[PDB]
Amino acid sequence: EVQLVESGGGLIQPGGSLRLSCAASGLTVSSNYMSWVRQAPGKGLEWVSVIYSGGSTFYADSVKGRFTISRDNSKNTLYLQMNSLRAEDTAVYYCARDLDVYGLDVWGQGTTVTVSSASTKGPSVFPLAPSSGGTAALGCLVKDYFPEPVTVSWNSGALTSGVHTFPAVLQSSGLYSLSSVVTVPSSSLGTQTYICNVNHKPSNTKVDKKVEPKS
Amino acid sequence: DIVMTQSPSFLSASVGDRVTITCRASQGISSYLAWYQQKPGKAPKLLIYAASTLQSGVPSRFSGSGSGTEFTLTISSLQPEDFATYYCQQLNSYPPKFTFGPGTKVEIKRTVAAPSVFIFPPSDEQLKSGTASVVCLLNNFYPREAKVQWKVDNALQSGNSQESVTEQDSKDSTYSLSSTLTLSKADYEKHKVYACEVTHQGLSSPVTKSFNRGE
Amino acid sequence: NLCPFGEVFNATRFASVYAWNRKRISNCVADYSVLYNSASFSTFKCYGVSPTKLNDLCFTNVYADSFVIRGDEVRQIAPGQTGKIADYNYKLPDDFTGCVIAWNSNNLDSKVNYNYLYRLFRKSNLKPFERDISTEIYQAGSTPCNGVEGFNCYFPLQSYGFQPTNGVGYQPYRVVVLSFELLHAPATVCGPK
Ligand SMILES: *[C@@H]1O[C@H](CO)[C@@H](O)[C@H](O)[C@H]1NC(C)=O
Repeated sequence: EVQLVESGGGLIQPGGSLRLSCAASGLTVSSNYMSWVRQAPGKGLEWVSVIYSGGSTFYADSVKGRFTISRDNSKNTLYLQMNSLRAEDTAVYYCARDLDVYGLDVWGQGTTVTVSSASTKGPSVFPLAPSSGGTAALGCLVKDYFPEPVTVSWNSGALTSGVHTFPAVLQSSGLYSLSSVVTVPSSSLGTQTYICNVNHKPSNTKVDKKVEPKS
Repeated sequence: DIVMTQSPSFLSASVGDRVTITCRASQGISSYLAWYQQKPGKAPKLLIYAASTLQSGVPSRFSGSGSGTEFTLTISSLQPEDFATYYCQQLNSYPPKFTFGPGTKVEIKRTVAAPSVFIFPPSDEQLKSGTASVVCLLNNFYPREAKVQWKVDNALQSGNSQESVTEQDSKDSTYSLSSTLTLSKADYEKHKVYACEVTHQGLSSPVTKSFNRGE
Repeated sequence: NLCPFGEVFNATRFASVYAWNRKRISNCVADYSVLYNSASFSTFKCYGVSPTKLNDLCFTNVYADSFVIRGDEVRQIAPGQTGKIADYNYKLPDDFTGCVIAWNSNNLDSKVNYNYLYRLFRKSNLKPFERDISTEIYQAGSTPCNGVEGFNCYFPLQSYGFQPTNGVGYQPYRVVVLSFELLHAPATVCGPK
């Protein structure tokens, strides 16, 4: 029961607001330094805000004047109201318990906050042709979709050996692109059908892409 | 400015090794440091506070040492659980309450393996939409460090390609890196020879996989 | 009958900020030119009064509050400031009338690992000029601590890790907060003139 469960994260346009809630169990938030720490995807941990036991609140300059940390003593809950969100605030926000030098001993599971002016769009699936000795590689480029995630399988799941589905990369258009490759015997290029299944539930899209060899 | 720096960025060791992760404060923080462990997806977990004290519930093989500007986190005998990323944080770092380090990712060590290099020209399908993405795939290599230089008519390209590296594979502990060089179909037709040059520890020479546009 | 600012500023041992020492200055003629004029101070900010004009100005009572914080906390010794010190160690009123004098003391309070304390945890902010010296094991959780340290139960004081190599923000700073009292009583502290 010594837990921190946050929610309220999600996908919002820039300028829009969003409120992170953090229900605490096993400790009292009003009797603690309760801090919000964010971590951009693939980046480090950034201190966002903190609320003292006495009630004084502090914020990082990066969120000063836009964010507001608060608490509900009744609900033993910590709150981060994020007004006029900017795309830079896109991160996983962890509700943690600050203990100045005793460290952030108890962390929440973390809630993802994606702030982007990129409208949710389905991925375009393009083939990555094998052509060319030994064993040859083929694949699927899952380009220009928003937001994460996108799940890729092969032959409706019947091909897992040698499959590498790369982490998505955020393009300059605000949309993600993702490589999914698989290595297979060259002799299979004339016999086995290789269809990659791309699923993007946010955009309600499913794509089954045949991967045919080149000349 | 007070900056925390972690070295190495990526560290490779095997189960049972004594591993040491160095953290460097640009100026003295005497003992105001904590050490955290984070795995992909899961929240940070506090391991060390006051630079030496071990958090309750943390394995005794973890130790924190160092005071002032240079700190170490030491695992006497690396376990399978200890493969994760490790962050050193600065307690009471006035302007932000906490300043975290860049992070040290501990990785499974294995024999050097050269990358299997493949190049995939843009699909006619993507070219029908005005875009051309050439994908270069480095499959099943070790270590993580691999340099991928795009050449377009032998001109080294920069700022139109993006790289993505898979997590260390669970079976053979190798890495795969895809690099997507994206440019307009117009610009794509403005050039002929598209090549991917791969420098790596396992290759005695940079491996260049190339194709002429329209062959 | 000169006021003993010497045994306040030039005192060998300063006090930890949680238990900030207060010296009652009375029945003497303080000269504040020795302070505002002479000595090298990292901070000499005066509120509701100008350091030059006290040399002929009487007060019924002057309170010299001395303590040690670190560089990044000297800014919290001011009206309307928040943080560890201003909330849990030494709070100044918003209508504060007096001077806050601070100077670096790295060569005095940093050896090799001198230990000044400061209050980490407190259930509410300190009232102005309040001095909490209780070492009650602070209750962070719902279960009472009953004077034994543990998880969710922390000793409310912690030692400044004052070590010579520290950054300027981490190095110790000695702070003397002269507060001047406008009481409806006979004046006991005056300027030399
Ligand atoms: C502390 O000693 C120095 C030594 O010259 C002196 O100048 C200064 O006035 C003294 N401090 C006070 C408050 O008198």
